[PDB]
Amino acid sequence: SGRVTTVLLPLEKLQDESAFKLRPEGDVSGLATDIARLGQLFPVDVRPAGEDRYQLVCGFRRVAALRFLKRDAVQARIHLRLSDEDALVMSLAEAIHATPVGPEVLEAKRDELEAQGRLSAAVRDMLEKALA
Amino acid sequence: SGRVTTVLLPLEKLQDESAFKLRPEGDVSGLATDIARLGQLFPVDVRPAGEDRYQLVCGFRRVAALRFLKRDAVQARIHLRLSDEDALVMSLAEAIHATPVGPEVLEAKRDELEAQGRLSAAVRDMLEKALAT
Ligand SMILES: Nc1ccn([C@@H]2O[C@H](COP(=O)(O)OP(=O)(O)OP(=O)(O)O)[C@@H](O)[C@H]2O)c(=O)n1
Ligand SMILES: Nc1ccn([C@@H]2O[C@H](COP(=O)(O)OP(=O)(O)OP(=O)(O)O)[C@@H](O)[C@H]2O)c(=O)n1
Ligand SMILES: [Mg+2]
Ligand SMILES: [Mg+2]
Repeated sequence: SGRVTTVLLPLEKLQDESAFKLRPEGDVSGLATDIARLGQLFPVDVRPAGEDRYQLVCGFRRVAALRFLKRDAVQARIHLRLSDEDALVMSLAEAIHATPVGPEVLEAKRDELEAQGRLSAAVRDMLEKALA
Repeated sequence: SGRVTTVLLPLEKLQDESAFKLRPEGDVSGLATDIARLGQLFPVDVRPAGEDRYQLVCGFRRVAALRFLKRDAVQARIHLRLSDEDALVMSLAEAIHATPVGPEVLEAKRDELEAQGRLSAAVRDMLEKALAT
């Protein structure tokens, strides 16, 4: 039972518009380096725009990072029967309902990972560049 | 059919542990009200953790909210071949790399939707409460 399906979406099928974008992508070189390194960890959200084409609802920075890497596809969830109003609500939902993990929590986590012997070079790098 | 798959996962199939949790869930009242009204919009992330059981990697607040709705299940991505280190990385990924949308952006969106005649009462109320103190 599905209205949502996840696919490896060719970027040529994504409409070249940005109605649901909330903010400029900005510099995505750091996000792109992380995606080249680890893969794209979280799929973006799109809806059909007829014509075997799709409109981006969430994920502008991730898509911008994949274009920086000169990739031709993005992992995407396709939402069926997503109205204009419900796509607007979706585009805002992480912004409104996510609780950020503050730097105090990240520092305490780093210290605990160290006490546990779980601080790999790559995780140390990540946490310290975020805590800089 | 690759290395991740999405399921409606019974909550009783999560291990009773919190190895990858970063912070207390806190009051999930408002998140639960939103999920009751709109559905769970984004799936949580898990990995297999024994026979027919799973370990939560991302999504402790959504799981708490669903348990604060007395629901039987959570929408979940099951990650295969997710090592201990790669799960730690994934549990930190949104925290480190997600750029917040600040309230200045939310107010400017509220104002633009109004100016456009596109501001429904529902979205007005959502933006105004996010912009509440
Ligand atoms: N290797 C990585 C590193 C990060 N992420 C994800 O990239 C997202 C970046 O979040 P955000 O700053 O909100 O960017 P987008 O959602 O892509 O862009 P927008 O919010 O503007 O639509 C985070 O969810 C993070 O988990 C990812 O998919 N793969
Ligand atoms: N109706 C709603 C409203 C919110 N969300 C999601 O709930 C998540 C809340 O994020 P966060 O504060 O980080 O909580 P969790 O990820 O669930 O918990 P944790 O970060 O501690 O693992 C956001 O991604 C938001 O999009 C959702 O799925 N359905
Ligand atoms: Mg985002
Ligand atoms: Mg989270």
